[PDB]
Amino acid sequence: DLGKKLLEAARAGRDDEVRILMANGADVNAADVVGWTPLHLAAYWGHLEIVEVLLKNGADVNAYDTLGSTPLHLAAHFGHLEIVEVLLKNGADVNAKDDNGITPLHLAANRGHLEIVEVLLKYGADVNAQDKFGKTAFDISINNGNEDLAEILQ
Amino acid sequence: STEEFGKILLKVNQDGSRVLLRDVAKIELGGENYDIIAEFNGQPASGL
Repeated sequence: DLGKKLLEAARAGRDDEVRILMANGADVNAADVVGWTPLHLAAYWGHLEIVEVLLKNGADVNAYDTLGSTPLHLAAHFGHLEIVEVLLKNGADVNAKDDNGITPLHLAANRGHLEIVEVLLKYGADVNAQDKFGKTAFDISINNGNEDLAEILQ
Repeated sequence: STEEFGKILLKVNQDGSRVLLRDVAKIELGGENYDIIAEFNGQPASGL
């Protein structure tokens, strides 16, 4: 029950209510219907302060939904540079693959957040990493036509 | 966006070489018709 209030709080971005529900010992890895932890919702909507407060109380950094997408996927896809660095600092799997074999590097490369692409690479992201269709981050940059991104991946 | 229309895949060659829409055409936002051109005191303009 408390885990549901934490999901609602983490999404909306209530920095106070998250702390009060945590103090009463609410589940930090409380999954919703699709399998999203509060850390997923905080990473998606972009609530950096809540992402840290969750990880502080041992929030599962490599928790994955019913399709295998970690918060680092949602952070890297929606151009949340600060959240990506915080997640990677707390030991997030940089080569984390969903059911489709898609890594945070692909999602960063696809939307073209070059600041995040460099952080992922600097934390040891595999450029040669392929998806189910056999596509690298380099294949995306050429297809998309992003040539600023193409030189970074070589 | 012009990016997304540009990367439209028309076909793939026998050597795994892709032919995109931007490889056979220019992609840009442009008027439905270029028939009407208005000027206010010789200065580029539109109006209702």
